Amino acid sequence: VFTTVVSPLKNERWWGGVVALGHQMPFGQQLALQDLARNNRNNQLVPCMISSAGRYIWAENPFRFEMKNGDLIVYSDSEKLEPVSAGTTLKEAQLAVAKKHFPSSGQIPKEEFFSLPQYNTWIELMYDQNQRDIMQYAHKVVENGFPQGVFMIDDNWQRYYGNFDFKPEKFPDPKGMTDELHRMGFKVMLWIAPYVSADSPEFRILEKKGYLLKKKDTGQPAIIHWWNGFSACYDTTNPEAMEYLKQQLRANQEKYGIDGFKFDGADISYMTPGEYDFYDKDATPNTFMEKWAALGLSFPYNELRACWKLGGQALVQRLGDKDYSWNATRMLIPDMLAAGLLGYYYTCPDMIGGGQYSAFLNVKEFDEELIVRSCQVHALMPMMQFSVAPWRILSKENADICAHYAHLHQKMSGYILELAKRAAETGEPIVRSMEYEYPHQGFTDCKDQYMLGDKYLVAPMVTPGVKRTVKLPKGKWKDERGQIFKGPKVIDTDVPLNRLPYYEKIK
Amino acid sequence: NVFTTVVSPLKNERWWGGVVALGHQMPFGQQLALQDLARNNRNNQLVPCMISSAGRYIWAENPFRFEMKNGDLIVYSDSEKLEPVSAGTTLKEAQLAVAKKHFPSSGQIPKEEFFSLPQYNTWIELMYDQNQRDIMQYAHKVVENGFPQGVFMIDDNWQRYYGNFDFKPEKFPDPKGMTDELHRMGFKVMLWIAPYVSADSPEFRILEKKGYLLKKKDTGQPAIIHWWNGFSACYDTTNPEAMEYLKQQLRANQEKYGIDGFKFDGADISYMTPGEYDFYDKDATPNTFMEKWAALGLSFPYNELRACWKLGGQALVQRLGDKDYSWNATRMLIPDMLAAGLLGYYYTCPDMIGGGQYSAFFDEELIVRSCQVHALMPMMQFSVAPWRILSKENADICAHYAHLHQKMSGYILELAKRAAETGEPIVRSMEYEYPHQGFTDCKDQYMLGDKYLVAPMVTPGVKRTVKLPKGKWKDERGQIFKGPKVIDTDVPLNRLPYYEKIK
Repeated sequence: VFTTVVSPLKNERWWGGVVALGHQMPFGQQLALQDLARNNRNNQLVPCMISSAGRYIWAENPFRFEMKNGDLIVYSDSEKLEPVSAGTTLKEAQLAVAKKHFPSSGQIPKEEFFSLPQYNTWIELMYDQNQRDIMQYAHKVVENGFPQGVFMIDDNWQRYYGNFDFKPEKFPDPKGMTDELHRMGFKVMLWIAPYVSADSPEFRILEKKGYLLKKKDTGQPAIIHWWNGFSACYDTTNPEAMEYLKQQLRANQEKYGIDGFKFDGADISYMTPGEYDFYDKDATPNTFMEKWAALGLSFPYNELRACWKLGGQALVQRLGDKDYSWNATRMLIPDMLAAGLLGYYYTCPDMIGGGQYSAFLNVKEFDEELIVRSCQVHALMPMMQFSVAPWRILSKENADICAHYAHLHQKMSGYILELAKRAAETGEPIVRSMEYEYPHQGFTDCKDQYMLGDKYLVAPMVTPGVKRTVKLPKGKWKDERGQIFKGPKVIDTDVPLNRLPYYEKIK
Repeated sequence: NVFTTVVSPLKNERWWGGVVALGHQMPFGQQLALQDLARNNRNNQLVPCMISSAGRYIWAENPFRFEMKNGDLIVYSDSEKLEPVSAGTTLKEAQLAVAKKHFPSSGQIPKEEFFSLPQYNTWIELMYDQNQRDIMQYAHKVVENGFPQGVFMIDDNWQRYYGNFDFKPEKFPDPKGMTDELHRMGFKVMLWIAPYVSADSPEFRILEKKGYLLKKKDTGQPAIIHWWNGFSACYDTTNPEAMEYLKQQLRANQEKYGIDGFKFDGADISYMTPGEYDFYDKDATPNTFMEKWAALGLSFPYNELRACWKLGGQALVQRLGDKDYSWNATRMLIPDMLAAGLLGYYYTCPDMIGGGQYSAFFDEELIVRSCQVHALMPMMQFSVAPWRILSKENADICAHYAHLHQKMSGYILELAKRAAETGEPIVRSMEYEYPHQGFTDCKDQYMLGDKYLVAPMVTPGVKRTVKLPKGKWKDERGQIFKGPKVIDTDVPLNRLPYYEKIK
């Protein structure tokens, strides 16, 4: 175990490792041990640590890290690891490691991702994915003046896991439903995973072809316990398995008219390293998680959530579904900022109000502020995902508020699209921490405001009430109202429910 | 302890019992490899019962191991020390003692249409692709080609997936109407089911919540069984509420779709590893589980099963494992069918015709001779389509024999009530009806009741040995004989040899 105690420099704080831990970033002085080989925490992983003092670590292989007594300690069995002086800022260190170790492809996903909101049927239809309600939802989007965008039909549309046809008892005419949504100006995407019903026609076919993931000491297909139950699994190291699976999906796209797929669930968190006979003998569970994600390169409409490396790449990267609570709402920015720093620039900031359906089931009188404040966050991010039906849970007033912010995102999208090409080519995030853009200027822990590009500072409401701190750095700052300021100084502002604070830099 | 019991044979004494799949290797030679009732059912039924031709028997409440070494029957039980019992001096006498004592008959039977009618299984024809269209094509071709109507047993893959008991609607546009249609044509319909549940299915989660799945011990988590179709979670059959629920699962199917009963297939203890599981019943073994999947059939008068432990005397249709397409396998039907009888599974379906393994599908004689065997058994199952694989001539031959079974059914129905009340098999070994008279390994002829001796063709050609015992014997042609003597006969393809006892 090639240990490397990294004592910090002056003021030096550390980011990196698990994208789910963006909210706990930069790291405090005591941090529990993190094993990249075992837990992705229902999110993304990269073997990268970056500091505000212009240093970084990169590993070819997963490792363990922790903070003890201010020190960053790092344990790898495969290699002994050293930091790198690349400048003197967080920004400088991020661009060195990126350009060197996860250079951007020079390409992006579809531009519709950034322009349009995403509407996930998870919170509303849950498992009862059926044509009827999909069209009810799709119309109510329009009727309530929300923009059309990517309609992401979630789990339980397919007959069973491994099958890529619709349940016909739920979809009397899915080809026509797709046309209908296309005429209404939407895009459509389907939820998929490497899991396969273990007793299915498809299972045996794949098992014959050795396309399933195989258990070591048994040569048998590996049966994975995951959030839905136990399934056989596609070996994502097997290229012919992925070749076949690719054509599986294309056939769906012709047959039904689907634009792309949501790739969810290559969690290494379910896998136990070493137990598997991967097709690739130099492959880890991490490799497999990377290979499920790589599959999305072959589809310009794609979104995923589990990933290892694949920094700089044209991959929509969703933040893991979280909870209907303020604490969780506050984690959107910090978690998202990290995603960018660690390669995954194009980022959907999770679902609106919570990606957990059970919170919205059995509900009568909601906390309507949280929904709206949560909306505001998304407005000035690369993408914006809803799931719950504002029109159903909110007041008509509050719905329209959200519908403003959807149109405000859509207004902003020209600039977001611009930034994404700068991300894909330079390797600058779209959404940047304050310490990123303004290093050593006391914005190191600043976890409740961020830069959209290097132009707009955004300090949305992340708590109940109608007041807010804002640290402005040096420069001339015009809020959305139009009122000019200049920093460095720390203003208080009046934030009504239908106010998102953001400040254009005007020289 | 391993409570071992070396059981020396008496004079000339031969032994039956244990595994119904081993009926063909019965009675047992001097060397039989070790047989563990706790582990392998051999794709068929199991009973803790051994019977001898010298009027002796063994019974165990629990599984055991047995084997033949050097003439001796050796017996290994962890739970109990085991000993034989003098019940008369014949095989017949010993069978009726153990039956009346340890698996007495219920006094009831399954539906009478089982015995009257042939069964038509769609596995060989449709296989995995079970669909309304081809079911109706097959059903008509039965009729068109002059074969009789009977129980239409739609086999695996009609259901949306494992655990679900609705049809695939992409295959069944109107399954309720298809049921009526088949009822109007004078058929009955039965559906294939198993305790296996897709491990990732809605139903899996529902059951998982209710603790209705079979639970692994060390994890209290669903037990995931690797079986012939793949890996599935499983219904805990020892959980009575689970089975309560499952019963209503099926009844709902019967109203909704119009189904008369179900084929219960796959409680194999062969898949389970004893001890690893938290059964609901804490006293339960894998064997218990296997018994409880089968007990489920009591609740539906249209039922057929294949995996089972105990449940002797009971109104349960019992099938033989899906055999091979060869003569080798054809020869085992009779002695396997006889072994069912002895062991309490009186009402018995004889495997499939031609082979219950679809991959094999012509040698048209084998099919027709295989048909002839079934003709004079309690039931008769086809699967492969004679009209497709045979000459029209040979099809008609089979169609006669189906009509001959149907003719004979009055007597078979009579015998089933004698079985359900006395505990005498419908189909009886020669040694059963005529003990000590050198019919001990008679494996190519049997008694239908105590009336008709049946010596069907068991090999290619057109000649056949027949041991007649004492008594007056009229063949089907009408020509009278008397034994004990050993006749030859001319058996053309369209001849089933059988001899009525006329005094």
